Amino acid sequence: INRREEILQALAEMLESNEGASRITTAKLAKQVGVSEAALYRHFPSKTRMFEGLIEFIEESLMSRINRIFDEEKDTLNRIRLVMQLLLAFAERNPGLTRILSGHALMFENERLRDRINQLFERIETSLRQILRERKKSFPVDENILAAQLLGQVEGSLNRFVRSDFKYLPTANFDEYWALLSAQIK
Amino acid sequence: NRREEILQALAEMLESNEGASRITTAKLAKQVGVSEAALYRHFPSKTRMFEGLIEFIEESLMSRINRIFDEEKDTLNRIRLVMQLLLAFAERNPGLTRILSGHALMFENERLRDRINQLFERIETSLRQILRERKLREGKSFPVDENILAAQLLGQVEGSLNRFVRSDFKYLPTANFDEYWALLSAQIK
Amino acid sequence: NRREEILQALAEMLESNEGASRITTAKLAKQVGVSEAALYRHFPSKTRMFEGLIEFIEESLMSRINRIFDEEKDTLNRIRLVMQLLLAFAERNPGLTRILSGHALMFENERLRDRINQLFERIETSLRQILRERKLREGKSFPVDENILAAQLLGQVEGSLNRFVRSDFKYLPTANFDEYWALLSAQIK
Amino acid sequence: INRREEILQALAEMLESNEGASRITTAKLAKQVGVSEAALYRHFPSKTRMFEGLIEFIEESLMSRINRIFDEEKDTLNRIRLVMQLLLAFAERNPGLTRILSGHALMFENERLRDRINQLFERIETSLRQILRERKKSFPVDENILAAQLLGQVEGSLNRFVRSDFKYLPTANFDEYWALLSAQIK
Amino acid sequence: DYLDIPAFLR
Amino acid sequence: LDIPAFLR
Amino acid sequence: LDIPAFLR
Amino acid sequence: DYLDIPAFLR
DNA sequence: GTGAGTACTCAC
DNA sequence: GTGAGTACTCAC
Repeated sequence: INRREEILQALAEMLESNEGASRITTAKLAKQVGVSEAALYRHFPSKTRMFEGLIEFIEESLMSRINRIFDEEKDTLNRIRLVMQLLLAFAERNPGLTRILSGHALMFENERLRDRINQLFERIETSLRQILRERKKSFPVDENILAAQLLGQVEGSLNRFVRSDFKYLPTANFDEYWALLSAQIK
Repeated sequence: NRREEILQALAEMLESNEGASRITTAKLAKQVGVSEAALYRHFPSKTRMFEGLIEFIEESLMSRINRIFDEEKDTLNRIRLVMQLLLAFAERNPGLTRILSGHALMFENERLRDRINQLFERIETSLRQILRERKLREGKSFPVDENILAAQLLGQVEGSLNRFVRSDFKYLPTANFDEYWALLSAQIK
Repeated sequence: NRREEILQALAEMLESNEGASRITTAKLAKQVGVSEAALYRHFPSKTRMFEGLIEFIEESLMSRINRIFDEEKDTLNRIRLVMQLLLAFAERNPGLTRILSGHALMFENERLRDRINQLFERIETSLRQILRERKLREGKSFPVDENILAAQLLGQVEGSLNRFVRSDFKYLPTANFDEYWALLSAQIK
Repeated sequence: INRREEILQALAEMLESNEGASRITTAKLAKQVGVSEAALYRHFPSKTRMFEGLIEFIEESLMSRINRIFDEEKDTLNRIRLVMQLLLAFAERNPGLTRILSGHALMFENERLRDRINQLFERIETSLRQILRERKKSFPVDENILAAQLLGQVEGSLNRFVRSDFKYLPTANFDEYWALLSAQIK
Repeated sequence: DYLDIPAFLR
Repeated sequence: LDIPAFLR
Repeated sequence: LDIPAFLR
Repeated sequence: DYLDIPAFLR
């Protein structure tokens, strides 16, 4: 709530800087927070649980808004555009957390955390499929195939954002991408 | 001879479930069947070992991109063959795909990630050059700037590579490429 | 009032399977239901907490040894009652027996082990004094030196205490004391 | 065989000194051996395995000799005397290892090691029972009861040896103890 | 566009 | 004698 | 084109 | 007595 | 073989 | 909260 949040904010700050390209050790994290390593463990059982805190924010932030789009916006193409733009803009507004989404920051941590990220992408892909299936006019392509292509474009954009040290902005080319695609998926 | 046996071992480990974690010199030495000391008689560092694999990646992709440019003159066919090349190379080399996607390199000298970034730049400028020749060859361009299209195409490929790696190699990069191509072609042809 | 609640908590933990490992202040604080800080308002250290329990052990055993010496005048009966006392006290206080046997004290200030050694010396001299009065009271001594017999008797007791602790309290210290006594009596009476 | 043995000999040396009353850390052990902490781990997977090395010596040393007494010495009382004297003399000749036998040194290590020591005492008690049962003249006492009393005397002697900082020698009073007892178990 | 984009860092 | 148990 | 596999 | 008493330390 | 680390723990 | 630790690991 307070000290617990301070620690998570410190972790996200490091993920966002150059330090995010390397292991965030308890020693470096404690120094960023301005406390001893031991103090960290009064608020979290383990570093894995600190990352889980960030992952829970990503999950809830994204899925609550995707469900809202699904429930509140009526049109198929409109729904897809909003879900895509939400993902790209969320990443752009949260560079450090994108290093978690892309899996790079998690390489240093227990693999079950990458499993959790895989589960989130499957949830997003499921939403995409459901949105597409509700159009049934038919698509020039399988709904499962299109959903996978759409999320693939997002994943590649996130990867480019991270590997470029946040130079290649994920939203930059989305309008052109969507103009091209939407003219064909009718 | 022993140098390439070390590289072969590293690639085998990268390809297995081991590739999802740090590949230690102790583990590598064991996979090879020698002492760690022996390893360090052929390479000065782990980073130089990874550079050996990156060299194979660079030469494999760039040499074939040049071949495509030289053998095939149609713009859209050039694009299809380059995208197919990146996707199929990754599929045929799962472990090396962990290097391309950056995940296996997280444990190593950062200069290796810079090297992969440079490879992607060489690939992206290649796609840009291919796209730009359409205007002269066919008297037609594209509905968007060539720089944007090349970025979008390489991004699509990078997404396929990430999905391949995430899924522990279940989501094959070339899956449904024909359908993707048919839709892309309809968008830009 | 809170002081004795901390001692009660420590003894409960010593008595459970927890007693086979370090009993941390974090764990103790939790068992009590307060913060560690609260603990340190009643005791300056863990060692002083253990000293609280050792005090109960010392007073319990020594007061009763004196009672036996004062109420019972027969030498062999004195011996039987003192051995019975040490064995039954341990059985009735399993957790405190980990302190007597030294095992729970391995984690703590060494001065606590010195304190238990001093208690055993007070007990052993007591047995020696009891044995030595036989010559005047009955005009008879023993087939071995009183110093040797007292050491052997306390050693037998220490063995029972160790076995009790080793076995996670399955081997009760008083088990078959009558048979042991009958054999011992036949040896020295 | 060489470096592995050097480490075990260093551990037993520490167990035998004042350091044996406290945790033997990898830092102190390495310094005793004259190597880095990391070198220890080239010869053992864990500190628990170093202790297991000592325990294996105790087990084999004692049980091979107890079996030899059982098989080679014919008389009941003779067999008991030798097994008792073996245990006490082994302890006296190996003070550091007695801290393992008594369980005190093992308090700092994983509890499965104390389980192994319990298994050794049960093996010894079993030998004692078997020796006694073969006399059947009868004993003035149950064989199981006598065996437990005999081993109890040994255990108490070991405990006294350890807690006295090796001042109270385990063999010192054994002849008197055995003279007293043997006159009664006929 | 989706206006309500959460930002974790203050 | 009645042996005391510390655990009340 | 024949895609090369590094793993011989 | 049992003569062959093993000694671990040299 | 070893320096420098690694996440996590302890009593105070 | 924190100094000093704790067993064990890494690339070289």
